[PDB]
Amino acid sequence: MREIVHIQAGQCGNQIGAKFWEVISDEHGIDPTGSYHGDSDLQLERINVYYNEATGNKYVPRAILVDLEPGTMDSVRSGPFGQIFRPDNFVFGQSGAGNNWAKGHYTEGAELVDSVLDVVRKESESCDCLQGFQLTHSLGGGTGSGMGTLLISKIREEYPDRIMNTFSVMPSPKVSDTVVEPYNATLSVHQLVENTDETYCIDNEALYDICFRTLKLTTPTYGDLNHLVSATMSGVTTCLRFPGQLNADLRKLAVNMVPFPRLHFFMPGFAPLTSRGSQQYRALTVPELTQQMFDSKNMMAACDPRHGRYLTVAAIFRGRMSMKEVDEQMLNVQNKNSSYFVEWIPNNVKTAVCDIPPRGLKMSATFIGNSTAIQELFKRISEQFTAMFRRKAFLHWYTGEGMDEMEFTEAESNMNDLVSEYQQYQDATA
Amino acid sequence: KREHEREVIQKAIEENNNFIKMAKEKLAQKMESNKENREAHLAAMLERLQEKDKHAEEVRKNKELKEEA
Ligand SMILES: CC[C@H](C)[C@@H]([C@@H](CC(=O)N1CCC[C@H]1[C@H](OC)[C@@H](C)C(=O)N[C@H](C)[C@@H](O)c1ccccc1)OC)N(C)C(=O)[C@@H](NC(=O)[C@@H](NC)C(C)C)C(C)C
Ligand SMILES: Nc1nc2c(ncn2[C@@H]2O[C@H](COP(=O)(O)OP(=O)(O)O)[C@@H](O)[C@H]2O)c(=O)[nH]1
Ligand SMILES: [Mg+2]
Repeated sequence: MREIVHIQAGQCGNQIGAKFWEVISDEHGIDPTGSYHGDSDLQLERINVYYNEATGNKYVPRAILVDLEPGTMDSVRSGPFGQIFRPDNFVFGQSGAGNNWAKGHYTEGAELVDSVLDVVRKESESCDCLQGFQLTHSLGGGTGSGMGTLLISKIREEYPDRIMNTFSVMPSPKVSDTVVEPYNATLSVHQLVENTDETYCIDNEALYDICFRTLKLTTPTYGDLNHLVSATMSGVTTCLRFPGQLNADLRKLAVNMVPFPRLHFFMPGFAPLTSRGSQQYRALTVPELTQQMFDSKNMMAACDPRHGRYLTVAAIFRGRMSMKEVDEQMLNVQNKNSSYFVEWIPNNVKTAVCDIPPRGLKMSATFIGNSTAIQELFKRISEQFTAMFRRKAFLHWYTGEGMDEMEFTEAESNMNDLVSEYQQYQDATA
Repeated sequence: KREHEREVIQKAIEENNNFIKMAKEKLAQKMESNKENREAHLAAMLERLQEKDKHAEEVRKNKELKEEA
């Protein structure tokens, strides 16, 4: 009974957050009404990590839904799994954040944040032994990015010894034409470097390219993008949710994955890559899972892992398979590409196997990499940031909310420092 | 960080208030200046017309003076 409290903020945050709860509710045999109807005891053994129990043996997600406008949450409450959420855990404003980090962090979000913290507190108080928090949000908008990071900082102040974990969706001009997203994202990364323990870098650039190139979807939708995100979120939380040895709680994961406190940005990967309703009939072999899960084309961050080195890796295999073959194949990846794993962290790849496959697959594998190649992502954002900032373009939207240019300069400098620190360990020898 | 957050939102308020204040003062200045200028232009016009009236009085005074002689 090591509870996690889940928060989802802004449009993107609530969209992928709601999909996460649909996907893992089905895995745990919980229906849209909160009733359990599964066939395995494995489903319920750690159900309390993400669910509260009610009377009638109802299971309620330990989830808080936040937004500065009502639209997406109205959508969620009218979705399939809308009823499953605790009605008092819907916390929303009317003003919106207008894709503006300053509105989310300093003005509009500040008016709403105490209400949110009140709900967070009610959930935390109910916990036998709270582990920490997970937040879903995008970095490119205003609410998830600005108010999301505001929340992270306030939660850290009230719960300074708990783990803070985020699923953070990075903007890409391949998916959004909103010009200020690199500003919002850079301001947010500055916050994440300081205040989270673990951040999964979910890159819309990678998501779009997987859909277009690999899944051959000529007009990718957010539904298609979020299908990849919810598969990934299911895979990377598997060790938290089912009986197991490795990375079985947020703190043990962090101690295995984070060798230096600022370098806590992870590149997730998944195999097999599927589109919604592709419904494929051949299971992958263990060698296939292993090859594909490490492939650049299967990464959810648009970074070439061959351009960097792995500091640490977690791999999670799901389904009925030979654990002997899993061990053999995992050893083969490392022994065949040993130069890509830093030699000064011995045995830095850990493997978990869970018997329960995700819905629709017999076999799957999820990859979590702490790779120095993630610098490519931050460099991409930094270049977009500087192209505008050198001319102070669009800054009036932010200074109108009380921000000074100095705050932008500090955020930029901190992210460029982060990039340089990755490069440092990339070039480091034993 | 909390002190900074407070400073940012008070800065936003102060700048909004100062904008209103200066708009308000600029307008009152402009309206007063316009009022005084237009009134001065009318006053000058009337002043000239009143000098015509005076002149006309002299003309008739002049005629009366000429008459008995
Ligand atoms: C590549 C950028 C996104 C992904 C696509 C997508 C938006 C979308 O999926 N949208 C707009 C909310 C509705 C949603 C979809 O309908 C189209 C529904 C079916 C959906 O996927 N709904 C999912 C299941 C739902 O959970 C959901 C998720 C997020 C938001 C709302 C609802 O429509 C093709 N967009 C804007 C586009 O393709 C637009 N094109 C562009 O913006 C181009 N630049 C002009 C580039 C960036 C691609 C065209 C519409 C002009
Ligand atoms: N992958 C994904 N990205 C999204 C979704 N909705 C919005 N985004 C992205 O999130 C960014 C805009 O932030 P959004 O969450 O809409 O703003 P907020 O409501 O102010 O937090 C852009 O980069 C969008 O492409 C979604 O459902 N899925
Ligand atoms: Mg939006």
